[PDB]
Amino acid sequence: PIPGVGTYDDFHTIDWVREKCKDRERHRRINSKKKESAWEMTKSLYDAWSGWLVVTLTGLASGALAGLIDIAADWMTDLKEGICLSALWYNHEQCCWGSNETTFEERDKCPQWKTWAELIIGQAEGPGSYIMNYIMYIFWALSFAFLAVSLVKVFAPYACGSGIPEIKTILSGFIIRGYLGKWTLMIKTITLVLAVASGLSLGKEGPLVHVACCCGNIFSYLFPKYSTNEAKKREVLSAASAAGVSVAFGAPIGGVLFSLEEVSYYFPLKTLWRSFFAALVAAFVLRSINPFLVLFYVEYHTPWYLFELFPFILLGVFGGLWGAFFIRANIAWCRRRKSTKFGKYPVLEVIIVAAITAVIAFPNPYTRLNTSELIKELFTDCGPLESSSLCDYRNDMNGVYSAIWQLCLALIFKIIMTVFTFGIKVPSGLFIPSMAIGAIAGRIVGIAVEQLAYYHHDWFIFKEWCEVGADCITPGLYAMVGAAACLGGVTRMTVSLVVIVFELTGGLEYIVPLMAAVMTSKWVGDAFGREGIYEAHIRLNGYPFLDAKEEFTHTTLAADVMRPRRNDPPLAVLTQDNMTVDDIENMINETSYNGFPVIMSKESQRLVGFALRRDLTIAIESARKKQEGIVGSSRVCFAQHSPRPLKLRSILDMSPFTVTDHTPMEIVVDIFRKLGLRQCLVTHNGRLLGIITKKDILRHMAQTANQD
Amino acid sequence: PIPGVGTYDDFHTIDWVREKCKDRERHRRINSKKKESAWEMTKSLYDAWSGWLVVTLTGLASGALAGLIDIAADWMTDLKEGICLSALWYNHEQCCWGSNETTFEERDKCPQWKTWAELIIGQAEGPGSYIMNYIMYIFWALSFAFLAVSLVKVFAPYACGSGIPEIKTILSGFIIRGYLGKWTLMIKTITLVLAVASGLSLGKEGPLVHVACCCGNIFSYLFPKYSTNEAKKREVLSAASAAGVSVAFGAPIGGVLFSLEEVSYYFPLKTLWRSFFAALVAAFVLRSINPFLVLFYVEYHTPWYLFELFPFILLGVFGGLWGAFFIRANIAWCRRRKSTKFGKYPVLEVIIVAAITAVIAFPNPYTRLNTSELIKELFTDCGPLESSSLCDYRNDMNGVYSAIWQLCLALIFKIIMTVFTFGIKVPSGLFIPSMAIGAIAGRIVGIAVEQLAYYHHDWFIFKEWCEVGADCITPGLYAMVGAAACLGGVTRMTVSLVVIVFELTGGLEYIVPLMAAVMTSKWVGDAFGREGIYEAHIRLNGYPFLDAKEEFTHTTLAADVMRPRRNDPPLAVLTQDNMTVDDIENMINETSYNGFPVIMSKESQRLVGFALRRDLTIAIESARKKQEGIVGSSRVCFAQHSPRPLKLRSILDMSPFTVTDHTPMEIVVDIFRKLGLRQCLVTHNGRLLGIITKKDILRHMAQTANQD
Amino acid sequence: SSEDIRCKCICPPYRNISGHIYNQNVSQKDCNCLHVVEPMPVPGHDVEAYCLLCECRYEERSTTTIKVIIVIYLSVVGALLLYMAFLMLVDPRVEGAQQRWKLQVQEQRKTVFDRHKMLS
Amino acid sequence: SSEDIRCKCICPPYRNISGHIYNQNVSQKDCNCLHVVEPMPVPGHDVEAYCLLCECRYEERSTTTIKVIIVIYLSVVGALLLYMAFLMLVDPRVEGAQQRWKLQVQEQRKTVFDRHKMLS
Ligand SMILES: CC(C)CCC[C@@H](C)[C@H]1CC[C@H]2[C@@H]3CC=C4C[C@@H](O)CC[C@]4(C)[C@H]3CC[C@]12C
Ligand SMILES: CC(C)CCC[C@@H](C)[C@H]1CC[C@H]2[C@@H]3CC=C4C[C@@H](O)CC[C@]4(C)[C@H]3CC[C@]12C
Ligand SMILES: CC(C)CCC[C@@H](C)[C@H]1CC[C@H]2[C@@H]3CC=C4C[C@@H](O)CC[C@]4(C)[C@H]3CC[C@]12C
Ligand SMILES: CC(C)CCC[C@@H](C)[C@H]1CC[C@H]2[C@@H]3CC=C4C[C@@H](O)CC[C@]4(C)[C@H]3CC[C@]12C
Ligand SMILES: [Cl-]
Ligand SMILES: [Cl-]
Ligand SMILES: [Cl-]
Ligand SMILES: [Cl-]
Repeated sequence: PIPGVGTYDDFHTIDWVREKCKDRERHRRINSKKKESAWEMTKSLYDAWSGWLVVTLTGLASGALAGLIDIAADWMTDLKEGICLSALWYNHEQCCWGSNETTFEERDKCPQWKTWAELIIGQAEGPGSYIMNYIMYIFWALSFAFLAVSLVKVFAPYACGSGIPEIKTILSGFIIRGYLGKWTLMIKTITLVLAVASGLSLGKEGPLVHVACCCGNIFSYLFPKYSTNEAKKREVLSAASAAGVSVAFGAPIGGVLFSLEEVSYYFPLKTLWRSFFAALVAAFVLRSINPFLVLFYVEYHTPWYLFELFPFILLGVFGGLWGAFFIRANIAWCRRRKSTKFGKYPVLEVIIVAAITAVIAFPNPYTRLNTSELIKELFTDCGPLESSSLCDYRNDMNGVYSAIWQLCLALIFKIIMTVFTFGIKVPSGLFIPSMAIGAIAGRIVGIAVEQLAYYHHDWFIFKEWCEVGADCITPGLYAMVGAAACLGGVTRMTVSLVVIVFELTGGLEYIVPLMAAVMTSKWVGDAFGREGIYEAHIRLNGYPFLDAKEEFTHTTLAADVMRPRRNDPPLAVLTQDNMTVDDIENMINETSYNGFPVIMSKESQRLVGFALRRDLTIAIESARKKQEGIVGSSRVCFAQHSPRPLKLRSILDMSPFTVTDHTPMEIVVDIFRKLGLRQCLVTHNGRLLGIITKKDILRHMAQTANQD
Repeated sequence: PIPGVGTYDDFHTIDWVREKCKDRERHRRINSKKKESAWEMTKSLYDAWSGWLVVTLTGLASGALAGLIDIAADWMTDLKEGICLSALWYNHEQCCWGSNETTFEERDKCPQWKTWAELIIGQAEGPGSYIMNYIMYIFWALSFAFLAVSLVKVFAPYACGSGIPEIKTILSGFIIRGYLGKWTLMIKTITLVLAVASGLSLGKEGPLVHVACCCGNIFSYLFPKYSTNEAKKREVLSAASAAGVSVAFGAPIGGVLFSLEEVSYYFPLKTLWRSFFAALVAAFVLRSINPFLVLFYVEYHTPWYLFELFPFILLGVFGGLWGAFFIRANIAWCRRRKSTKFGKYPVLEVIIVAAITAVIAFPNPYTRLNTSELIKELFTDCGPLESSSLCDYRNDMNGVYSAIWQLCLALIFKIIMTVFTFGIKVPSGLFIPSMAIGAIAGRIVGIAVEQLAYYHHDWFIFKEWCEVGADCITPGLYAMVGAAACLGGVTRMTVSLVVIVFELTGGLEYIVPLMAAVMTSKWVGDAFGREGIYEAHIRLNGYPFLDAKEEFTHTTLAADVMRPRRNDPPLAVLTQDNMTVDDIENMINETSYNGFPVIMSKESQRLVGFALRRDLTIAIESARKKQEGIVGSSRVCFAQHSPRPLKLRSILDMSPFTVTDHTPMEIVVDIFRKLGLRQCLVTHNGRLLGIITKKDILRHMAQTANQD
Repeated sequence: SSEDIRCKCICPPYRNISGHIYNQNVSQKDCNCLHVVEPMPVPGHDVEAYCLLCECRYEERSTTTIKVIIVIYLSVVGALLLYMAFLMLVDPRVEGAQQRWKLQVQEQRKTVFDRHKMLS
Repeated sequence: SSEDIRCKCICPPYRNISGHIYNQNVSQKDCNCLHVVEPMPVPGHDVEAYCLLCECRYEERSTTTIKVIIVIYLSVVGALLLYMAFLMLVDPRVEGAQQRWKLQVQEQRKTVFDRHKMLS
């Protein structure tokens, strides 16, 4: 065929049927030449193993990048607190790792690590030291945020945000050139570490998926099968997303489930195993780099009791209640950024948000602590070996009020800041903030339950289930349940979320609680809206995304969505013969239609095929270059084989999808979703009457939603 | 509409589009009446929660039945060995559970449990005692097999076989009335225990899915939404299958993955969480009954080393090599049962197979031991606490030859007997025999590797990876890898299998080995055929199953598959008007067509709709009963509103799927698979030319396969 | 119940004394090496080492559950066998369902055993 | 390396003596309560009780991996900053791709920041 045929412009949807046709044609061509020569056999073998090789490379790259990002973020987050002069490349934990000056009260206290006050003022303690630590923390947060936003803006503007919504749109057939490119990969890799160091209310777990999605895309250029076909490239992208989730949470099964449930519009059977293998390889790479078998390991000796489900369900009620609120809040803010004037100053907005976050976080120990480290601490149980402040009250009698107040203040601060942090022009993840909020809520609930059980053990439930004066209630489990509930409420993921939490915890004994909590949260979220945060952002950005939930009215019919309608003039049509190249070029230039139907005759209106505008222009230009005399006067004939008429039957889709005008849109939407059609041709009495494009369906659904 | 419209005959495929249309119409009707009255609101609330209630009931029933089946099978399997006179209801382990006469050498030795020789002959040891034990074991196996086969034949002979192939066919839209009924449920529940007790080379894990699939079906009759719609019922069946796998292996995540990957042709997003919840509930029920947190718990202290992957891959080579062989062997036998004369004597065949199995199994201790118990023993590591014969050699120096010979004999016996056992007319599972074969192979490989490492520690690989004179090699892990490889080779499941094995083991540190082994096995199996054992049995039974793997030739077009063709007369067509009821009845009786197209006129051949034969006859009979004077002379008009003509527009599909004759079958198959169409109407120039039914596609694919 | 619970340990062969087993009915807090093993062959200085070498586990079983499950399964099997015998010997809205099921099972039994090929 | 490995352990407060920490660089076999704790405050009869109460762990870290990752990340960040400075100050087949990417980045920067709305 003519070079460039079958390609698409930026910000356009792909035709899955045509992609499958091209893939099958290429497979036939490759397999036909296998017997021709040994080199052809080797090429065919490479083509067969192209999927395995690309998934392996994507997993390796994702694991390496995740390990590097984690290590760099851990190293930089402690630069705000102080510096290790002896080894500038060691964070607070690593600098104090091998020091014998440690103390039981302070595990990370050793003379090697010097706080900024000691570096400049020269005193480790005192009002001046505290003031200088405050100022240096603020300055470092501002510097990191400014560097991240500047790098995002200058080099890869697409690196901002989690990227899960855009990945969801892309995997549905949308095209965003440069989103999954090398520049975006590098810039997001650097800026994720920078933003996590800045201390903003965001995470690097969810965004890592984008990183993975980038790597595979790049690797898709090393294999012609996946470089030339968009559907195969999107399958590779789904595998990359699974690997990214796996490295983010160390949950290969959870990553595969997330890919299947959230981001993959189409998930063939082979993609399941390919994604699983890629995720496993990436997890192996991370385990061979980062450790220096679970991240949020927990040890709840007491098995969870049945009555504890009731508090857990309560956490679910919270998890949804915040979730929906966030969806109502963040979007309300994000839309404002797209409508008000503060969106014209992204760098200033990021700097101000970082300033506020650091200023309000430094005074409170929980907020100052890293969000991932805060979740780690909240997930641990209280015991004689531990010396966390949260457990102080337990050691005092068995201040609880002070700890509860601090936790509540941290929860309020994180809830308020996550709304203003998500959507800014830096790589921002929603998993870590939501998990931290839910963990704080669950820790508070568990502390309350423990206090009730200890002080009121006379109650029949506690006495029967719990031995008097026993540590049956584990606040760590409550924090885990709260984190899972909040994540489910904000994202609405149900099975992938539970499996990811279980893998990131390693505890299979708490599957039933988590699930239940998640369920509750989801339902509560669905009470205030069935759209998740990612889907809400997709709608806000106006991406052409079609979801199974969206449905049309029963009365609506195909005739009500046909493009020609009444006011619009007759839809562009190409005659089979007796038509000049100049006419085709003029029609292409005049109209923005993605494609044009072809009819036997203007009066007959008997359908022949569909000619895409891009293919039309590419073929016309290539024919003009190759063959002399094509000056626009030569006629163009689409019929099967002096003027040397141009032959355009190759670029013609001889089997355009056709539906009847009386067919309800209820079935048209189902056809579009299942088959991934880009356009359908509504016919009546065997002739062409109109065209219904995926854009028309999306516009109708958006209008109906706006009316609501 | 007329009562009975929308139903299907036995052994027919459902139209998924029509089922979705009916479901949406019912949803509209239910939601429209919500404001009418409070009782309507309660009915709507019940309808909304119908899915949750049905999945909960299915999970509870599946868990209870799985626990009962497991306990009964465990109790009966030991009846062959002996009896506990003091408590006839205790197996060998339970009878000796609280006895102080136990010994270190014999854990299950106590005077309460009396072997049949002691009961009759009166001596626990001696040639006469051994002979009598042999005879009684054979007699009990024969009695159990005869009772199982007789119960299957008399009451619910659909209970034979695993049921996974038939479940796969049903979930694709096929209808088998009575397969998932109450009689089948009860008979399979009893006969699974009976067959497992008989000692035949089969399992009760895979077949349990059928049990679950039955329960939900019954519960689907308690909810109108799922009782009236076939697609919703099949979603409930998918959830039931997930719960069944979960109870079989204690793997709710594994059960969901198996449902998604193997048995569910269509798996909506909601079905994922519904199946997960049902599986979790069923696992909870099983954990609340059977224990009296993992079944095949293992303790491999030494972490798996990288070089151990190479032996594991070898096991994969075995796993596939046997797998394909089994697919080539069992089918070759099964086809013979359908072609030779020994299939006319199912009871005799079952009795003979049980006789041979018991006779050859009793002499060898491993074969005599229960297959599940054999897998349990093989999965354990060797240590000072254990006293298994397999580890005797390790205690002797650190007879290995005797243990290896016994394991090889057991492997050969199981491999030979599984071919002749699968397919007989009793509930037979393939998971347990395949896992046992793979476990024996892996145990042999691990013993060989341990011997090589200990005797030849000078090798650089062993010396570097393993400390000299250390128990780095764990034969239990090798047995687990071999079992996983064999199961993957025989079933070709990739991710669901790995997750099921991990959950049934509880060890997350061995995900990478298992996966790799599975991959190898699958590839090796794919080298000798891409069809699994379940798909092979589906093809052997001739069920109308369409798979994504099957594809047509490029040259093939729709015109080559249209029903009318050339030799066949013109396809039946109904005129819009000027047509009598007698003509319609005569056409219905004469032709076996599932449906008839409707044209405006015979000459015009302008399509109007599609009238299903069942709906046609039901409507005609109902109209005759309701309205007097319909004696066949009255004309039938399908057009929109003295003879009182019958109105049949309600039963007419006003939007029958239409394709062009030039459209390649490559796209027709994709449309049929994605949309689950039951028929398509091939048209040319806007008129009706032919009909392509799913039966035609299946027949063409079967013919092409037969030619190969 | 005394039957439901037990506590037993297994000791691997230590020096001269071979491995041994000891079981008794006690509570969890009583279940330990020193209490369960009485007398203990090992000498005074090796008593503690023997305790580490040995492993005592406290277990509980639900005898009532196994009882009930076995009883109900046996009753169901006996009822099924009696009904089968009645069908083959005695027989030659509930009744209507019974005869409809009889016809259905006859037809589907013909499909399964007689032919094995119910292709549609 | 002495930096890569350590063995440290933590004892909770026992009676009068409060909880304490002790770390030292030894191999796995040496890492134990008696060896690590020197001297041990607890009296003779309570020495073993203190050892059970205390928890000792041997750990190993890959300092080289952290070093290399930090160095490469810092070098990449510095190179990116220098290239940015060159772009804003100095600038006012590889080259062709460079200007094509410059036009592309101008476009996407206009799209993401100036408007925030690329609806297609
Ligand atoms: C083209 C892309 C996919 C290649 C990416 C290769 C990456 C994954 C490779 C390059 C260098 C590798 C590392 C090199 C050395 C070691 C030390 C060893 O004790 C564990 C593995 C580990 C930590 C490797 C992990 C994988 C690694 C990071
Ligand atoms: C209509 C169908 C779905 C109902 C099925 C209900 C089943 C699942 C119910 C009925 C009786 C129940 C059991 C009754 C008593 C006990 C003892 C308790 O210590 C643990 C739960 C356990 C073991 C229950 C498990 C669930 C159970 C088996
Ligand atoms: C097909 C299945 C369900 C039938 C199971 C019934 C079994 C358990 C029955 C059948 C025959 C029975 C035996 C028949 C006779 C005796 C002698 C008596 O002094 C003690 C019980 C004893 C030893 C019985 C034990 C239980 C027994 C083995
Ligand atoms: C944006 C990111 C990547 C930049 C990171 C650079 C950091 C690590 C640099 C910037 C300024 C540096 C400090 C500048 C001056 C001194 C004084 C010297 O006697 C010891 C090192 C010390 C204390 C440096 C430590 C490292 C330091 C904090
Ligand atoms: Cl995140
Ligand atoms: Cl995110
Ligand atoms: Cl099985
Ligand atoms: Cl099976």
